[PDB]
Amino acid sequence: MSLPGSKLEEARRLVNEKQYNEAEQVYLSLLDKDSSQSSAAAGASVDDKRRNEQETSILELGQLYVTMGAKDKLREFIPHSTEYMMQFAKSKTVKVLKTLIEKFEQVPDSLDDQIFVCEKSIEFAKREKRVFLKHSLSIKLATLHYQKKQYKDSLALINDLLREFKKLDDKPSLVDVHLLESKVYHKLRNLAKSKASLTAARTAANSIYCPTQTVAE
Amino acid sequence: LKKGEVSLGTSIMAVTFKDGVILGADSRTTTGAYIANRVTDKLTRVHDKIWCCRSGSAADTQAIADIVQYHLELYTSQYGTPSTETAASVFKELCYENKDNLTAGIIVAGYDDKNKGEVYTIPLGGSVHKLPYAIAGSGSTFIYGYCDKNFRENMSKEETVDFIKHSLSQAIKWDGSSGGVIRMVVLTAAGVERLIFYPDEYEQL
Amino acid sequence: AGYDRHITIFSPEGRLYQVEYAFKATNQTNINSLAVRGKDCTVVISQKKVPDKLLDPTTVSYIFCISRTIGMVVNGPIPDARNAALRAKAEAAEFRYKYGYDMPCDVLAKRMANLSQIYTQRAYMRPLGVILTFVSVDEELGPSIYKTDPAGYYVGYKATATGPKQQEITTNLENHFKKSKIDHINEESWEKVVEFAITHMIDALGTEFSKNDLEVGVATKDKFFTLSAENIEERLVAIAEQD
Amino acid sequence: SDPSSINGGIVVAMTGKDCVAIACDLRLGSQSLGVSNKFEKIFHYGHVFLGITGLATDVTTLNEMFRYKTNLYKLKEERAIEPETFTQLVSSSLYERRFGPYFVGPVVAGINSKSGKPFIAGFDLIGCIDEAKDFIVSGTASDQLFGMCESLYEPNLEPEDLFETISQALLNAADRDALSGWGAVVYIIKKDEVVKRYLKMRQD
Amino acid sequence: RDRRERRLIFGTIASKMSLAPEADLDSLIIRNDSLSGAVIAAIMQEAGLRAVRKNRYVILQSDLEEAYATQVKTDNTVDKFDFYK
Amino acid sequence: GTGYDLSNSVFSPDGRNFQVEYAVKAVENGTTSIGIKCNDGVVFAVEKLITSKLLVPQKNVKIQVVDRHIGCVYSGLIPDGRHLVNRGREEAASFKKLYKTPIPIPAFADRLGQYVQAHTLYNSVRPFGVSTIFGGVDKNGAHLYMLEPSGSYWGYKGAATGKGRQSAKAELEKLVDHHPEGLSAREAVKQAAKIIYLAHEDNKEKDFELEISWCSLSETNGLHKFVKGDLLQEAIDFAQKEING
Amino acid sequence: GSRRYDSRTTIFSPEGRLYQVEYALESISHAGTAIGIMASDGIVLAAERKVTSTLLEQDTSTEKLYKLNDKIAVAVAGLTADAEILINTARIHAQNYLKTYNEDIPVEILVRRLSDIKQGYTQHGGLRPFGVSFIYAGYDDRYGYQLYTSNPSGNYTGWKAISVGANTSAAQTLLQMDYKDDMKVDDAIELALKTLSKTTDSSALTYDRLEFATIRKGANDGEVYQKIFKPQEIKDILVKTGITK
Amino acid sequence: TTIVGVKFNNGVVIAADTRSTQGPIVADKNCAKLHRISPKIWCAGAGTAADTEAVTQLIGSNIELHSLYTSREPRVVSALQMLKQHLFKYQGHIGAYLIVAGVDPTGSHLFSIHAHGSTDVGYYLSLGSGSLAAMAVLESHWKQDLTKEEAIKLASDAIQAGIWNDLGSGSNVDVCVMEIGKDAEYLRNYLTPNVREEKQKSYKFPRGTTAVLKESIVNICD
Amino acid sequence: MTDRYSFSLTTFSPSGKLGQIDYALTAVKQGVTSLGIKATNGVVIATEKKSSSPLAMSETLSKVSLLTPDIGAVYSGMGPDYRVLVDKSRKVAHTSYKRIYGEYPPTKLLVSEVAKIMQEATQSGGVRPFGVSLLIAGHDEFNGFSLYQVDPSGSYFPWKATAIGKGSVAAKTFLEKRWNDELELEDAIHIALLTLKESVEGEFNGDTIELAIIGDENPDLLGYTGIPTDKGPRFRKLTSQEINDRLEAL
Repeated sequence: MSLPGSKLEEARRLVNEKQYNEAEQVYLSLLDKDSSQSSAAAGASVDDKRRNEQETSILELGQLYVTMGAKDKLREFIPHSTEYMMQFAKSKTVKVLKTLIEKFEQVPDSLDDQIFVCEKSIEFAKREKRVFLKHSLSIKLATLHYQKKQYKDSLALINDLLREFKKLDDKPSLVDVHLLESKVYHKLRNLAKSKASLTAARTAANSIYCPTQTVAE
Repeated sequence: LKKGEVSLGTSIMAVTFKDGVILGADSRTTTGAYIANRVTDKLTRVHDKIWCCRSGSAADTQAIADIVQYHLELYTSQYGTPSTETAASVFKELCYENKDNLTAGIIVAGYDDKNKGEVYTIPLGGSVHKLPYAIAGSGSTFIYGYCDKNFRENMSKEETVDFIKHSLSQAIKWDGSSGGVIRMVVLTAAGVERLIFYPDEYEQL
Repeated sequence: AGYDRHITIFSPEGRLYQVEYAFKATNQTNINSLAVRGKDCTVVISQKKVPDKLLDPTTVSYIFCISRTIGMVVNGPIPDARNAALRAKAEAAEFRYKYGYDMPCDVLAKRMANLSQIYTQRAYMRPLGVILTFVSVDEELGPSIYKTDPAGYYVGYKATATGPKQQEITTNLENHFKKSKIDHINEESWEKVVEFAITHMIDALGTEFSKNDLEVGVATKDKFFTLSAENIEERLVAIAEQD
Repeated sequence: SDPSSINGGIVVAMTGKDCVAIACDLRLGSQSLGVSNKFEKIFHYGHVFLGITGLATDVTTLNEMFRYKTNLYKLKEERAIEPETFTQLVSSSLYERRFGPYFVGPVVAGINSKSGKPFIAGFDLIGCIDEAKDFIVSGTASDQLFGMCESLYEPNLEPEDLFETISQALLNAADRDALSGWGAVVYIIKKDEVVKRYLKMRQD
Repeated sequence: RDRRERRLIFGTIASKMSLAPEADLDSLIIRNDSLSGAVIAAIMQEAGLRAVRKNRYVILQSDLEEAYATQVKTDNTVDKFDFYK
Repeated sequence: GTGYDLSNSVFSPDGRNFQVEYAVKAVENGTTSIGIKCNDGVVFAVEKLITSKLLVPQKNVKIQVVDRHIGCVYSGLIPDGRHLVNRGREEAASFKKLYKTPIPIPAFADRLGQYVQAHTLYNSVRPFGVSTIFGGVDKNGAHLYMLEPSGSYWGYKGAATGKGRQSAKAELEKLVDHHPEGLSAREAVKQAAKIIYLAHEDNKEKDFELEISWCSLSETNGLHKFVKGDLLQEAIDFAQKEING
Repeated sequence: GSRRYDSRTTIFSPEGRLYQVEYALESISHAGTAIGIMASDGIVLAAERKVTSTLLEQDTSTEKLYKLNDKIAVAVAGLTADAEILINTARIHAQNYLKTYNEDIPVEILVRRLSDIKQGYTQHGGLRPFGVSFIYAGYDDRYGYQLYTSNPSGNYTGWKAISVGANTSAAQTLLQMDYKDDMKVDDAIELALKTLSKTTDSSALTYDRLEFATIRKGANDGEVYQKIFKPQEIKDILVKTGITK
Repeated sequence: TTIVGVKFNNGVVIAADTRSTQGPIVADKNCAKLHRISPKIWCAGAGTAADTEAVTQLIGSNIELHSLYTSREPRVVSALQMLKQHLFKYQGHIGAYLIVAGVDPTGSHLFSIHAHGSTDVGYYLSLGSGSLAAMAVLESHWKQDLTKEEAIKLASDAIQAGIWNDLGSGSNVDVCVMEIGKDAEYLRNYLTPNVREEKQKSYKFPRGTTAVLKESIVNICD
Repeated sequence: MTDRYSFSLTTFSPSGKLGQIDYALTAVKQGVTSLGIKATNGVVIATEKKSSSPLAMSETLSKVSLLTPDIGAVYSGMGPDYRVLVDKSRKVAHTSYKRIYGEYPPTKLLVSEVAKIMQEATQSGGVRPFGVSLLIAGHDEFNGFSLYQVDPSGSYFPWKATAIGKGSVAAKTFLEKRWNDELELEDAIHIALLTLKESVEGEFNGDTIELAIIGDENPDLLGYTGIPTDKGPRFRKLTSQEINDRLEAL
């Protein structure tokens, strides 16, 4: 009712309790309702505190569209919310997008779903230029080309990154691009250039601290 | 008294009952013919319990009397509240050098647990004195002799309010420079009370 | 030449020798205190030592009344303690003269610190190394404690103390503030809050006292008072009945 | 009456469409006895003019005080100044000394160099703030020009049409007053260049 | 010593000691910077002796923070780091 | 050198500069002057050491009584003690000017401590090297405050200075158990001569002279009196009555 | 204290001169090299910068070289903050001249007036002067162009080619033998660029470390024109003069 | 000069005409008599409008600097003693009746300022030459528990009574609404009681009706 | 009677610089790390707040104050040395063109007048200099945004992206590596977090790291619905939660 968390946590358990459609109609009604603060992420209501709860509702859409195979509709939901994330504080733009892929890459999805929405961030990168977010998505974009078994497009993205890495450091992102580059040259039967990729990755590992998931791989 | 400031005094008075003192005044603000402020309340607060009437210069009682509050916090805040004569003597000093420019009389009636309701009245000349009760102002000219005849020493609560209300009623009706509603204040050990009287009350007595 | 024992110049270590001796020993008085904040009120407790039979306990105090809502906590040399006290009381009345409201914590703490920072500019006049802590209860924001350091450092403090045992009481209070995730004490009934702060004080000391051996005061809403000899003794006896 | 009115003369200023018209007379003297036929009230530094009306003690001598802080603005900022910005220094200088204030109301007229919006300014001798979109004048004969441009000026007039309006109103206003007359010079304020045109009027 | 280096020694000597699962050094790991192996080796000493005084078998998280005062800062004269106070 | 002797504008590790410590030795080398705080009033004591028969008794009085309601006495250096007297009596005259009331003892104490703390801040200003003992009667009751040469002052039921400061106050605590509030202060006047007589054992050189200037809560009620005539020799003979030799 | 730590460096030192003037020459040596040149068609004024980085932004570009008037410029060698006090101070005295005679002031009037400002600190007041050396460049209707150079000691001498900062005697030697009575704007710049390359330890000469503002006679008209060249125009000077690095 | 104000429960509203009259002839048809101390406090005054900014701009800027000084909110009563002691130093030789109203951390306040050193308070306040015309209307229709919409029509009709009954008022009316919860609302040209139409016969002076002697261009820069 | 010491500060050592200034940079290296950048789409002023006690609340401490709505400022080293400057700057700016004109002078010449007083503290007898260096950004009229570094001498430093404080040499090179024609407002925040936060250690939260942006004008900061002749207070500071939200984007 008044508290937006009452209609949220109750609808969160409706997934296993009844079905997907029972909990889906609740989130559609919570979109245009329960104004909070700051700017309007819905456009019919202002979202500041509910934006964290609205992200949870978007994560609940990952239980429906991704499992059933409706991601073609979810693929168009991200650019709809992209224009909304350009109104309020932009700190949530990268934070929400970072949590979308984790649920998106679990189910054995289709390559066209992520490629099309990743190009939308590339098309949006012309007006608003973000070198940190575009290169972060390019790491997972080249991973799709690894499953696509096309190494020509995956190398072109890395070559543009390695050219900028000579004048930069990007130590957390420098190990990841070399870690994925080793997967490209290994399936091509190369024991030399593939080994040189992990060689430069271990150099930056001794300077700063890389995360456990990166050091393990 | 200078140009641009409203003349204080007119109808004012205070009476010391058994233990305490009751200040009173009417509500009017006039420069020569008009009423600028009809809610006017004439009071001066140097302390929670100790109050003072607002007389003489209007600009001085809203500034110099607040300057006395400045000098009062260099003593009271360090130790404690002094007697009534201590705070009333500052009115004599600040008006002594400005006597050739700022001319303001002040009637000081305080409350204390020992000296009780002793009143210290300072005329326009800027001299401190000691009187049990005093009445001043240009609008109270009618009630001067009225309070000096039937007055009784150490009245009760309601009898003192009536003694002041019956007196202030003559200055409101029979004067054109004094009028409005009577706003009193109760000074005693029980606390500080505020009362207001309607024109239909003191008119019929 | 180069020594700060008379004049004041920048040392090769980047730290003034006067600032050192001011920060080193503030405990030459050999006294401790504590300051905590309740919900709508503020409770301060200071140790008191009376090494004579001829001393009037009502005269000796480290807590002076500034405004009606404002207390103060001072530790250091006695003659230099009243130098900042007489100035703060004179500056507290200047707020009403200029404004006519009650002195907020963000002003009185800033004025005394800025006045102490001018002493860094003036080489002839001596600064004060006395601990200055201004405690009061704000109307809008509630309780607030700002400790003014002799070098000009002042910031928000949920709790503060003096002496070498300041860090010992801080450890016990940090664990209680971490679980509750609140800076002040949400518990009402300040009469029981005074006994709550004594418990943390006994852990650092380990002994009891009399009614005149402890300087204790409570800053309430729109009022500040000082506990008398009977009010202090009542709390030291009543704390033994509970725990 | 007014000690600064012993000399006489006024400064008329108007506001057109992308143009500003401001003018004064050449008359200077003492009471009914004239002295200077070459005297010019309008002073210019930057892109904005400055008119001045009153006693030469506060006209020509204080002119060094205007350019005192103006040149410091020019030697430091090395840029232009908005008419609203320079007008505050005018008003503030008059209210520094309330007992001794200067009796010359200036006239300020110019075109904005940033947004390109014509604006006029300038105050009276006490420094009272008067800013409108039509005309701001000063002096003893300024009472005439208050009603002259009401039946003459029209919103959004060309610089040539505005030139004929301010000229015809000033020539007849000087004939009616003993403190104004003896020629009228008119300046046409444009975005960059300013055109000067001398006019002929009744001599005596 | 970085956070990755100090963590390896924490699980070394504490492997032979029975430790409660609710006790963790994350409070002392984040705040501490630029220390040596002596401070780490005494974590098993002072916190171990703290359990001896109270006759405690394991070592809780509270005793880890209580010993933090004597463990790291060895200066008993005046406070520490008087620069910015 | 160390900087504490030449400059008082620096900070000592013990909180008290060596220059301030030198002021303590100057006061202890003076003449012992005690004080009395009891229920009937506040009694002072002063002694004048006789260097030669050329000195005239009952002339030099180190007790400086501000008006009739506040007494004061100093020790050590004469000029530093009388410098505060001119300032203390000037602020008392300025007090009665503004407030037209007599000044209480606690209001008198803050004016003294402000001069000491201000002179220690400026390196060019020489601080006070003397101790101040002052008291009297106010609208409240008996109060006795002693101003140390460092500037620290607080509530004192007894005062001492000169030789055996803490030794002379030992007899004051003996009267606390006998009289809890002090009761009669008239007998304390005779006890004052006995306490000063205690310091006469080691300090005996030449003839001694004792003077007493007191004030009472009951008898005077704010007035001022002086011990003379029979009361002068009665207190002196009491101190010699215990030990005749 | 207030004496032993005061050595009175403003009076006569045992060397027979002022230490504050002698040691200020080293501060001038560490200061950027500013070489003034007075040509036939104008006055060439160049200056260096302190620690030019890649992200250092040049917009106003005036640090050690300012402009007092359209016909009069000024250059300083030393700490920039010390000069900024007297940069606008000479303008205040210049604007007072406008209030006085309502015309343009010759440079020779303001040269000696500012010399007594720093000299007055040594004369009285117990203050200290500035170690910044001044370079004056102006125009006149009698002497034509005027180029002067001051020093913290108060000396002023006319110089057609002057060099301050590091390698003072080294830069003036190359300009002395290469001097010519007839030099235009382009002739004086090519001689200054070759000299500044040997003053510092950097590689050749670039536009970022070169602070250059000069004056000519007229632009559209034939008199009264001066402009401070932007750093974008300084890069084009290297192309016009034929010297790249 | 007619200025009024109304203090309702949720805040205080003030209004001032845009017509300024200096002397027997109108000096300015369109101006702003409502000045600003802090963003939440708007001020008004009678007489010369420049005399107010010769004071308020000095104190109001300090109050805005006092906002970050206390780091909480600007205060209404902080502008009283500053304005009262300022007129006391100069002995109030400039006759003006100021009106200061705003919202402090305590609430809404409407204060009055007299010529010399005197300050008052009231629920509704009108000062200036046209005060007597507007004050009489405020005495007619009033009651307890006033709202925003009720306070607008009360203050608007008060100025209209002053515009019609006094020659020193006219042009339009600028109503400034100050709410406790929200920020201040300033509506310029809220009413249009005075509308001047175009003249009948258009008078256009043709080009060439003057006498031109010389011509030149004023120097700007090279 | 006060101020009897007329003699100046320490005279010239056998160096060529001033020893009072050389020791002043020691407190800067031992102070907080501050930086600044001009992206022309915004100005982000970020610094660190040192908390040496768990009982000290950082809500009262603000290292970035507001002299004028379009000008931000940040300091390093000694904290209270900047607090007294704010009290002096706002009073000198009051006597500055704020009273003279209808607008305050731009950041270029406004800081030069304030920094001129800092140099007077290094000269006149009896006053002593500070140990602090100030990074003062701002928005001018014709030149748009601005950034300037102020030494205790007071010479203006028209930089683009610079950093001071502890580890300034290592943190300055990182700013020189990332540059282009025109940056953005959000990019300057993420670059500062990958520089300021990763340079120091022990404070991972947003209460101990103060960040503010310039160029963003919210309609609620004006306080009036009247005619907006000017945009407004472009200075904006992130709250406690908004700073930690910037950390989750990297």
